[PDB]
Amino acid sequence: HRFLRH
Repeated sequence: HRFLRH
């Protein structure tokens, strides 16, 4: 996973 809230 690597879903950066941005």
